[PDB]
Amino acid sequence: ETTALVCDNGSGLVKAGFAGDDAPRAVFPSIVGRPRHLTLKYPIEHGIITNWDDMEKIWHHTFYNELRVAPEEHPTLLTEAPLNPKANREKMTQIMFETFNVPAMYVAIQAVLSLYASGRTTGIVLDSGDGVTHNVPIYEGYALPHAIMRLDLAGRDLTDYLMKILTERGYSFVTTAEREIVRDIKEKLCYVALDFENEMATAASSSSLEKSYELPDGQVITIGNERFRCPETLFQPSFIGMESAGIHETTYNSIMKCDIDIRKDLYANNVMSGGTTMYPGIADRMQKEITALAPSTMKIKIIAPPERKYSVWIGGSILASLSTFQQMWITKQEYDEAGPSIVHR
Amino acid sequence: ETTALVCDNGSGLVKAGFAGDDAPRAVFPSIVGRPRHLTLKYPIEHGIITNWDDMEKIWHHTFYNELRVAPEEHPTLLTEAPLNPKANREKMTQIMFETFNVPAMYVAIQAVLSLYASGRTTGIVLDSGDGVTHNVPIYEGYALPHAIMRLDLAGRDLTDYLMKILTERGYSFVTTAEREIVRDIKEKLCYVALDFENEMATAASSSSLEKSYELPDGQVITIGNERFRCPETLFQPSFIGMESAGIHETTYNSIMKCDIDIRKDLYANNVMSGGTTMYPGIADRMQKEITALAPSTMKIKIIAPPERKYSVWIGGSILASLSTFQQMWITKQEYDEAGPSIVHR
Ligand SMILES: Nc1ncnc2c1ncn2[C@@H]1O[C@H](COP(=O)(O)OP(=O)(O)NP(=O)(O)O)[C@@H](O)[C@H]1O
Ligand SMILES: Nc1ncnc2c1ncn2[C@@H]1O[C@H](COP(=O)(O)OP(=O)(O)NP(=O)(O)O)[C@@H](O)[C@H]1O
Ligand SMILES: C/C1=C/C(=O)O[C@@H]2C[C@@H](CC[C@H](C)/C=C\C=C\CC1)O[C@@](O)([C@@H]1CSC(=O)N1)C2
Ligand SMILES: C/C1=C/C(=O)O[C@@H]2C[C@@H](CC[C@H](C)/C=C\C=C\CC1)O[C@@](O)([C@@H]1CSC(=O)N1)C2
Ligand SMILES: [Ca+2]
Ligand SMILES: [Ca+2]
Ligand SMILES: [Ca+2]
Ligand SMILES: [Ca+2]
Repeated sequence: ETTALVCDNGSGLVKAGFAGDDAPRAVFPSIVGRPRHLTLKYPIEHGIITNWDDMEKIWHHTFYNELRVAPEEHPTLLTEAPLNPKANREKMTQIMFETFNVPAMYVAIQAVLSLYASGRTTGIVLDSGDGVTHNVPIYEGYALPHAIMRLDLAGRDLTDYLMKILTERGYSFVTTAEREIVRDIKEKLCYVALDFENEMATAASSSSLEKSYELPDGQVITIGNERFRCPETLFQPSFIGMESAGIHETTYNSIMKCDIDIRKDLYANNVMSGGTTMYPGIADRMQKEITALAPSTMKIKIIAPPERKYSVWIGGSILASLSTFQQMWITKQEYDEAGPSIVHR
Repeated sequence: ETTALVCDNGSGLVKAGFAGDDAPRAVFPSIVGRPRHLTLKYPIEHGIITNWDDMEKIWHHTFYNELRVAPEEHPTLLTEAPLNPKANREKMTQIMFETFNVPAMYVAIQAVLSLYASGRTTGIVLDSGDGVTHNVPIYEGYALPHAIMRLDLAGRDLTDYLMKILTERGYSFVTTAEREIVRDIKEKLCYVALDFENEMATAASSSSLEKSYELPDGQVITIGNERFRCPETLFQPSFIGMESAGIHETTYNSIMKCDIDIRKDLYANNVMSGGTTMYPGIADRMQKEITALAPSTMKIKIIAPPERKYSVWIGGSILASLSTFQQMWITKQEYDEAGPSIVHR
């Protein structure tokens, strides 16, 4: 009766802890600091692990520094982005079994876990983090891969934009340290307008939408239409020069690519996952926009769990603990025996 | 548990004492007197040791005459000017280990120690003494060498100028003894004008800025705009026929040569070191001038420690005593073993 580990590796944050817990004990940056003779590196670009040696370092820091546990004494549940290439998943397995000597392991799809966290086996998930946005449709637990929509625009991109659009008010946020200041602003004051034009007009004509922000040094600053113009990019990505359709449109597209029988259920089950879905008013805006694109008689529902910055991790805590999941693990025996081509079944 | 020595060799003064002390016990002229059959020699020109046999004499006078200690019984911390040539540093090491038989030693950068004395690991230092003026930017303890600005104009040059500009009032300061009298005037009455033209006008139209000076022989003399015209040379070196940009401009230039990420911090951390930064009102003038050249939204701060004539020495007292510095010493064993090429790492 040993304890299972759940480690959710995202582009910005690593979320880690023990299965069965309500929340992860460790939440820290997915970064590997390097010198010029910091110079940070984000090992995971757009939800995909791009540098493996750096990634080994984060896992090493997860077990020994953060969780303070022995890797070979706990079965480990890792998480991956939707449509992660085969070879990527095999490499994770190779590293855990050989370099960390884990007794058992399994790699789960992030969007699916989020759904599970909402108590659902079927629905369409909007998972938008720091590095990538996905629309993942799911039926009876299985993610339909031909219907998944990806969008390389998330929190970091929204932070970069807000830095830009604060410069036109006269402020000067350009450094990496100053960027973390803007990220805080984004997380504290930004919201999604129910109707952009109206909202731009309310900002143009009055000061009712202005808020004060106390900087580290003690000075206070004012921000206006930026509050909703920043997260608006989600609905209109051409603000930052991207022709990609908005999140609401890709949600519609994700649903239309699916079998007709399941769409009614998908529409009825729009779960939101990830930190970039935490903007106040994002739930009302998605309802509105989804209604416009859909047929008139469709019942639309957008589920937005309050703890949705950690829905994935939670999904894995719940899964790792389930009785029906224990059979699906990969023992070190199975791996050494069967090999990398066993993590597909 | 033997006591460590700290010896700061400057162009004008030698500052020496035991690590852990608040202030150095010995402060004396960096001069070697010679005859015509005095004729003084300053062994250190512009912060660089130029005559080694004379320099041996000052170190001999430091240990035996001034500090009254045995060189081979104390690890010795020497100081050097920014961008001191490799070969210069190797020669210091050779002399301490072979001629003074020191058990351990280390050579530190003056501007960096000053910073440490202010309780900072990062910032931009204005170190202006009797022979040289440097702008030294520093990040996480390391002095960025490509961003250091040098300026061969300090206290002695300001003293030579004041002797010149007192002649146009009718006084006759020309001899070496009389020069030390002018240096005293410079140190007692000179200040830096917040605005030169205004100040020249206040001197032209009234006598509110005049001060009396009691000479050695008992007679009193009056000095006016010279009080601020002398130190003004720092901000406008073309007063003494030098095309070099002023201290405020080189401070700006030193910052712009650095990586963009660190400039905000550099501006926020302008520490002043050396006797030529002791002019009353030099802190207000640097704030003013630095603001004009910088962007409008930049927070500028000029730190001016009251004990800043001995900031370097103090920096070394603090460093020599640190726990993390003990590993960085150079034992006589290491030197005799490894050789001169070990003092670079
Ligand atoms: N209240 C908030 N409002 C808006 N954005 C937020 C809020 N809280 C967190 N974020 C953003 O959420 C992002 C991190 O969330 P997370 O879902 O953990 O991303 P990730 O998993 O690290 N990377 P990815 O693989 O793209 O999910 C950052 O861009 C945060 O700034
Ligand atoms: N109150 C003062 N006002 C102006 N100048 C001063 C004052 N006190 C000392 N000085 C000058 O400070 C200089 C000596 O300071 P110091 O920083 O010890 O120079 P140094 O280290 O001997 N030579 P360097 O290697 O150039 O620093 C002399 O030119 C003094 O006249
Ligand atoms: C509370 C918090 C949340 C977070 O998500 O940080 C992550 C990680 C962070 C790493 C680089 C910074 C300097 C190091 C320190 C961080 C502490 C964690 C900060 O880079 C992000 O900020 C990026 C860049 S700017 C943005 O919008 N996303 C996301
Ligand atoms: C209190 C004091 C401070 C000092 O800094 O002296 C140093 C050393 C001094 C050496 C020559 C004189 C005669 C010898 C005696 C000195 C006693 C120390 C005098 O030559 C300076 O004066 C030069 C020349 S004139 C000037 O402006 N810098 C700087
Ligand atoms: Ca994620
Ligand atoms: Ca568009
Ligand atoms: Ca000096
Ligand atoms: Ca000039």
